[PDB]
Amino acid sequence: DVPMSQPLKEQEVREHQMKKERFDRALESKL
Amino acid sequence: GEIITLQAGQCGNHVGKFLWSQLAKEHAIGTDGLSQLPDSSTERDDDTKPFFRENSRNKFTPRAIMMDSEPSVIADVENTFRGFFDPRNTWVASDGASAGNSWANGYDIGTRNQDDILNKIDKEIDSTDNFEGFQLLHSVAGGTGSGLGSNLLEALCDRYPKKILTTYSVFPARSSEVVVQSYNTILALRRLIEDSDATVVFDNASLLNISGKVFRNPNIDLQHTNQLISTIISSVTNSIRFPSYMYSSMSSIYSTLIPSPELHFLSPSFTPFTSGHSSYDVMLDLLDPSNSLVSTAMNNPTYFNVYNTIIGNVEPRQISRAMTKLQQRIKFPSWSSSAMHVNIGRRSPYLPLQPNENEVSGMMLSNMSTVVNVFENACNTFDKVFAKGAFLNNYNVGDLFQSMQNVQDEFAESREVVQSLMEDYVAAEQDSYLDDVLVDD
Amino acid sequence: YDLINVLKHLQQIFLGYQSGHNVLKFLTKNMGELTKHYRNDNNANYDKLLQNFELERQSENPNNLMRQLLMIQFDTETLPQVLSHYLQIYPEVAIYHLKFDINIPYPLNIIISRTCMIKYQIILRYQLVLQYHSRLLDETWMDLNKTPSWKYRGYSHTVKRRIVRATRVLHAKMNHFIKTIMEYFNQNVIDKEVYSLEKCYRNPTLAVAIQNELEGGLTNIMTN
Ligand SMILES: Nc1nc2c(ncn2[C@@H]2O[C@H](COP(=O)(O)OP(=O)(O)O)[C@@H](O)[C@H]2O)c(=O)[nH]1
Repeated sequence: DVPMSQPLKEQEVREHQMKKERFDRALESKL
Repeated sequence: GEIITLQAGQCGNHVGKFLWSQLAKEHAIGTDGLSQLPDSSTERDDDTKPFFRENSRNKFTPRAIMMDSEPSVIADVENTFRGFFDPRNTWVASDGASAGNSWANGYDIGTRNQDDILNKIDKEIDSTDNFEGFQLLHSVAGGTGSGLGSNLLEALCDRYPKKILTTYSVFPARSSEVVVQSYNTILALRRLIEDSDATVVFDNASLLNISGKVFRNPNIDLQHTNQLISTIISSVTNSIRFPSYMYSSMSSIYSTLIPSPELHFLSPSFTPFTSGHSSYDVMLDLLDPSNSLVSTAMNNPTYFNVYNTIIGNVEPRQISRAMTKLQQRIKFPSWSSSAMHVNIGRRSPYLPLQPNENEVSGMMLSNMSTVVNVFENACNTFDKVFAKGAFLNNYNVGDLFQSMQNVQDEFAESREVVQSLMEDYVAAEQDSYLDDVLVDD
Repeated sequence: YDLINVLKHLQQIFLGYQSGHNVLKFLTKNMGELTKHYRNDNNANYDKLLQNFELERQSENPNNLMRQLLMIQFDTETLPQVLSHYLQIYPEVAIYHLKFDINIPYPLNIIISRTCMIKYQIILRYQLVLQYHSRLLDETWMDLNKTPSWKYRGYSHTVKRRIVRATRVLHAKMNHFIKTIMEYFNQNVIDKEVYSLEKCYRNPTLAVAIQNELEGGLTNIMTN
């Protein structure tokens, strides 16, 4: 197989959602 | 934060009535002092307080004083509108007169009756909530400008040393009378330069060039263009009147507009409208000198400071793209690393964006090097005639009356002060002017 | 209920929506004691500021219930200290601990959750502190250009350069940077969220969607 990365937008979107959730969860865990 | 406007002669009062009318319309507050808004609501999204006093009966008058040496001009405004002015706060000259369109004339009225003009000003300040800096409009060379406007700045500096003095300067003589008015301009500038904190210049050419393109009567020059200029001078308070957050006061704006106060005069740029579109283009459209208020041949000037407020159907993505010409087109402030500042929105709700409108309008102002073209006109004119003996010896009133020695010295020293302003516009654009400031430190 | 007016008031309170004169009004007088709290103990006279605020609440609009319900509390932990619990925010490796909150009635509390209030509280504290410092710099500019000692003449070029021009050059750079940040935060962050919420009131069909956007915007602001 070709040693290639999956698509970039999806990688960034996942990072954005994880970052948003990381933030939200910093608060959800107590609130 | 209350503002009181001081209106000098025909300049101040005609533009004033056109402005108060434009504001009467923008706030639906009424040209007769009666709110034009329905009584269906007790809540508002604007702030008329700083410019208009609300009475116990919900009636309104502007926070302004009309200047005393020209009672026929005061009457023009007070009688035409009347219900939207408060004459009881208006000072009228103690002798009912104006001894010529000159510095000596109004200066002498002012120095002789400084206490009386101040008593009217001071008493109105006591009736308001936290007075914010003084707003003055005048013809720099005229009897009410070079004369009384100059005296007001001196009077205000001593009576109100803790307040900001901001003025509006309009273009000097437009005709051969410049061989006289240029002397008045220079004495006036000495006082404007030494006493004001900030100001701006409005060139006749733009009033007329705009007139030629906007009115269907292209023969209009200073009258009627006063309404065009009053829509230009609206951008100054919109962020206060239709409050925003970013730049909501005088002290919060002047530190951004002119960090180095000696170069106190801004160069406005504005797209006129009746009373095109995109944030991208309205911003870019104002970089074009034809929309400037001090138009000249310097299509490649340097800048010390650029600021712009866009009001309307604003699109921040377009603003971001417009920024490309900040980077490509503004000769950099190699001496200070300044950058352009902006503010947005707050269209009057009573003059809303219309259906299918994506238009915006706004004001760009800048502290530009190449603005000498609206000052040198006097500096390099009155002096060649002055050197042959002053041509204003028929205005020997007050200080010019006391001695011919004062006449020649006031004119010469004022020219040197003005020359410093010209020297500062030029010195300021040199990198060497400020590089040594931090290197030798 | 007129939820639109209520949320507009909430935005007026915490996002500074069309509140430039209110933030400056808040700073007026209060800056005098605000500078002392990080230069004092937890026994500091917080009550003086609280009274100034109470007095402002007395001089208030009868319909703006959201302001009537607004209160100030003090923490001992300043923004960077309280914010140390956020995974994306790094701690120092402390100036203001002033915080605002609101007591919300159940018809609204179900919308205005504690999570959103916390996000509103922390966002406003950021906005207030930045405005505070921006204002000190602006008043400093006016002091510079008013005070006779700053308008000296005939001493030397060495001092005109090293004291006056040097002050103005540094001041202007400080001003350009702090103001540009504020402009960004409002123009490209807060305005978008207020705008988005207005879009969501265009004959909305779902209560939840509105609730999700309220939270959405608060996160979009916090993760900037
Ligand atoms: N832009 C503008 N300039 C004016 C107006 N009236 C007079 N001027 C200019 O002001 C200067 C003369 O001042 P003026 O106000 O007429 O004399 P004053 O009454 O003694 O102050 C000249 O430069 C005129 O071109 C006006 O309504 N608009």
